[PDB]
Amino acid sequence: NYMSNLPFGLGYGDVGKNHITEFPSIPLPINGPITNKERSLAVKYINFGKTVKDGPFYTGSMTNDGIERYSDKYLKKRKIGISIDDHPYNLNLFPNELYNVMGI
Amino acid sequence: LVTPEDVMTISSLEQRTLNPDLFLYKELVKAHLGERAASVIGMLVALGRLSVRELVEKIDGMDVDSVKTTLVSLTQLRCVKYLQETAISGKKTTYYYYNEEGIHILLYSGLIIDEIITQMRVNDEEEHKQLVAEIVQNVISLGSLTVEDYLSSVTSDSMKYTISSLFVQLCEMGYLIQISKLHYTPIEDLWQFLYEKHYKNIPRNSPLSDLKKRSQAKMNAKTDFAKIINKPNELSQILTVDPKTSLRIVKPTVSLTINLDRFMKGRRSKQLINLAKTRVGSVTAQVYKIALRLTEQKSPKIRDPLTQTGLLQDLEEAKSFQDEAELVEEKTPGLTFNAIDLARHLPAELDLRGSLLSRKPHSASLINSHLKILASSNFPFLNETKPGVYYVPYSKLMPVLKSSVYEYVIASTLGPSAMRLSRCIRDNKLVSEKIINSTALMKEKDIRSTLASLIRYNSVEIQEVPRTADRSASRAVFLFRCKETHSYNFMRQNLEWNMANLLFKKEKLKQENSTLLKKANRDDVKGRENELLLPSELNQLKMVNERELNVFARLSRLLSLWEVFQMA
Amino acid sequence: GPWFTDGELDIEFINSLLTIVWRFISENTFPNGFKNFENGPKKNVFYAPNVKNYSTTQEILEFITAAQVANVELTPSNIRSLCEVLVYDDKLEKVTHDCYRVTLESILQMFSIFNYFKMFPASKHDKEVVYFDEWT
Repeated sequence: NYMSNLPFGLGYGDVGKNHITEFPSIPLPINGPITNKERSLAVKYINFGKTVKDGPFYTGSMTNDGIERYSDKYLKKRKIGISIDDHPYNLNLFPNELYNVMGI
Repeated sequence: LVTPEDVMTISSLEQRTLNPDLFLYKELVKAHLGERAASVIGMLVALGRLSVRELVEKIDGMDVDSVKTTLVSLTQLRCVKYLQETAISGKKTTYYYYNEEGIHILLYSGLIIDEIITQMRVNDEEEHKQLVAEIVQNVISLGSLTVEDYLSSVTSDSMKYTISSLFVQLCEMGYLIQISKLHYTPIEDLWQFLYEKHYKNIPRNSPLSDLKKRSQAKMNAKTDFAKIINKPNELSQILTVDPKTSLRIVKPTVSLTINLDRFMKGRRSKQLINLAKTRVGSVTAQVYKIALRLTEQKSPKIRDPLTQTGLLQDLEEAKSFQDEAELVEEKTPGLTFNAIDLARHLPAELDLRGSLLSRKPHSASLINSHLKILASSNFPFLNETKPGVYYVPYSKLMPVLKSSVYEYVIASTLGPSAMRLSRCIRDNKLVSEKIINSTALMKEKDIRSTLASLIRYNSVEIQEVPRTADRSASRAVFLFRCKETHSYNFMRQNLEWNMANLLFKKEKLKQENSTLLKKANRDDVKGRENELLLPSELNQLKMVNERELNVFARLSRLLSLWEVFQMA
Repeated sequence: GPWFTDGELDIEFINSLLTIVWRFISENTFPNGFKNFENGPKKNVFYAPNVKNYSTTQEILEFITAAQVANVELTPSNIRSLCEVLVYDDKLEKVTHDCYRVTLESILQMFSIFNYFKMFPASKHDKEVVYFDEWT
C-alpha cells in the first residue's frame, strides 16, 4: 500500500517529515571581504547611475495646490532641468517616427 | 514550520519563477533609468519585435508621446534596435527590438571605468586619471558624445588642447567607434536585406540550377556582409583628416560612442591572467600580463563574427565556418609576433633573468623560452606555426577553458568528491553505474550522494535503456551521458538570475530608504555628514551604505564568471 | 586488486594510496619541491622547455614498489588506474607518454575561480548573501 517500497540503505525515521528547508543555502565564495579597490568600485557605482538619474534620461515619473502663495511669489525654483528635447542629438540615429518630439 | 506568509516575505519565491534574462535587464533599467523605461524594456524582452502602436496597446501607458520620449531615451541608451519594414500596399511602418549589449554598459560600468583608467600607459600623474574617469563617465552616461559640445563646454584653451588628444587615443585603441546603423539594427534583418537583393538581380535561363544559384547567392551575401561589417568595426576614417597648421584631430561635427567588445577582450585577458596567477607562479606569470596586453588590440572575435546569428550555419559540409575561422586565425599575421618585437614594450621592473632553470636581461632567448613553454603547456594557450613565431588560437582554446571554468565552479559550489565524479563523467564519455567504480574507487554512498546532487542541474544527462517493447526504467539498468551544451545553458541562467536578485534587492533597499538616499545625494549634505547627521540616523545611514557597498562588491565579484560563460 | 577487502572499499586505506602517488611527483618534477614556494611567488622557478621535467609510469612503479607503504605490489595497469583516478580532482595533468605534473597543489593545500580558500564567506547575520542552489 505504498509504504513497503523502502530501499535497504534508507532509514525509517527520516521519511514522512518532508518539509524542505525554506531556502537551500550553500555559502558561495563570492561573498568575500572588501578592500580599497572594492570600496572605490562601490563608490564609483554610487556616482554612476545616480549621474543618469540626475540627468535627463529618467522617463519614470507618473505642494500641488490651487494657488501660488505670496511666499511662492518671487521665489527660487526647484531646478531648471535639462529636458529630453533640450540637449542636441543626432537626427540620423533615430527612426522617423520619433523626430516629432524634438524641437528642431 | 515556516509559514506561507513567512515564506514569500524573506524567501522570495515570487521572483524565482521569472525568467532570469528578463529579471536582470528589467532590474538594471529600473534602478538606473526609471519605471516607465523598465516597463518598456520588459515588454521588449517579452515580445522581441513590435511597433510604437503595440507598446501603446500593451502597456498601461497609452500616451503616444510618453512612450515615444521613453523610447528615444532608451534608444540613446543603446537599449533599443530599430528598423523600417516597407509595407507596399499602404503606410510602411517600423519595429523596435531590444539591444542586449546596450545594457551591459549599465552592468559593466565599474569594470568599464576600471579598464579605461588602468590599461593606459601613463597613470602616475593624478590629474589624467580624474580627467579620463570623468570623460568616460560622461560618454557612457550621455551616449553619443559630441566634441562640438564638449570643446564648447570646456573653458580653458590649455585644457581643450588635451581632451582632443585623448579622443584620438580611444578611437585608435577601439574604445570609440563611429556610431551608425550597425549598432541599431538586428543581425537577421541585415542579412535578410542582404540576402534577397542578390536573388533579384540574377538573370534568367542561367545554365546553373537552384542549388548553384543559392550557393553563389550565399557567397555574395557573405562577401558584402563581411566587407560592410569590417568597414566600421575599426578604422581611421574618423581621424584620417589633418588640418593645416595644426594637429591630427577627429572631425568636430561627428559623434563618438564608446564600444564594449574591446573591454570584453580586456576582461577575458584579465580572467586568463588570474587563471595564470592561481596556476603558475608569478616569476614567469608577469610576462603573460603583457604577452596578451600587446596582442588584444587586434584580437579576433570571441563568440560569433555575426554571420552565425542572423542565419543558419549548415547541415552538410557544416564544418565550413569553424574551418574558415581557424584558417583566418592562421593566415592573418597581425596576431603573430617575434622575440625581437616583444622587447620594446616590456617594462624594466620585470627582470626576465631568473625565470628559467636550464637543468635540474630583457633577453630574447629567454622571452622566447616563455613563448615556447606556453605553446608546449598542457592548455594550448598558443600554437606553433613557425619555429620562432607562434600565435594564440581561439578555435580549440575556448571550449577547454570554459569547461575548466564550469568544472571548477561546480567544484567550488560542491565537494572534492563531486569534482572527482564530474571529472570522471567528463574525461570518460558514456560512464555507467560500474564504470564509475572502475574509474573512481571511492566509497559508494558518498559518490552516489554527489551523483544525486549533480543530477539536478544540466551537467549530467541520463539515458533510459529500453529492454522490452515498452520503455521502462524500472526493470533494466541505465547508464549516463554528458551533453555538455545544456550544462553551459544552466550556468548562464543561474548566474543571470542571481545578479538579477542582487539588483532587485538593492532596488528594494532604495525603495525602503528613498528619503535617506535623496537626503544623502544633496549638494550641501555631500562632504558634511558628521555634524549635520544626528548619531542614530547617521548610524542607520552608514549601516545601509556599507551594506550597499558590500553588495556592489559582491556583484562585481560575480561579474568575473558569467561573461566568460556567455561565449560560445 | 587489493581494493577488494571485507566486502568494502577501505575508506581510510584508499586515501593513503591516492595521496602518496603525487607526493613524490611534486618533489621530482618541480626544481626543488615545495620549498620553492616557501619564499614568495616572485622567487620560485620553472624549468626549461626542452628539459625532461616530467615523471612517468616507470618512476611511479619503482617508488610504489620500494615504498612498501601498502605492503602490496601493483601491476602497471593498476598504477595507470591509480594515476587515472587521481587525474580527477585536478591533481595532475596527463600529457603525452603518460607523463604527469601538478599545477597549483601548494596553493590549494595552503576572481581566480580556481582557488577559494583565501576568500572566506561572510559568516555573518548579514543579508544579500548569494547562493547557487537557491534558484532551484
